[PDB]
Amino acid sequence: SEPLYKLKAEFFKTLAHPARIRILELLVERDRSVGELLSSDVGLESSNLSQQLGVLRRAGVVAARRDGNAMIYSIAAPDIAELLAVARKVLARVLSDRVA
Amino acid sequence: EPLYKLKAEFFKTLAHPARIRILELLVERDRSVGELDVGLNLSQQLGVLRRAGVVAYSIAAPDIAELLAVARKVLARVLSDRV
Repeated sequence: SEPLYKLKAEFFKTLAHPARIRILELLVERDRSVGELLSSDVGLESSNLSQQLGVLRRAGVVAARRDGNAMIYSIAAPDIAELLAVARKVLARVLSDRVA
Repeated sequence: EPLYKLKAEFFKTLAHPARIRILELLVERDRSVGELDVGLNLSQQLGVLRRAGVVAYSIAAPDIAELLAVARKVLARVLSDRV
């Protein structure tokens, strides 16, 4: 279609990964460092973890900061936490009506 | 985990320029099969949104309206900062 609509589709495609969703859920809960994310239920190696975090960083969904020999990651702006909140709200309704 | 496998399929369904325009046309007003900028194969893409639970043809629930609203708000901030 249009190039603008290609960016809208590529935006949702960036979130269509199980590992990337769990990273966002942990960052919405509280600020996580690379070691805390590496020791989480995401189950990715340090190299795979940096690759997925790099995709979310260039997409403007996560932000990184150095606090002393470490990189603390967090969600960029509160609108990301609002996006995931409404996303799971819609997913909870479609799954409830699909089972019932 | 099958739970997060379903969360990815929710965003993967909406990751299509044709399906996004269908949702944007249905969130403004009820559209018919004849009225449906998409430029479409149309019965195949429209059937996926019906099975996903977002298309009734009209909008399923008002939660989809605020979903596209916060999605455009987030994306507008990203483009205003990534460019």
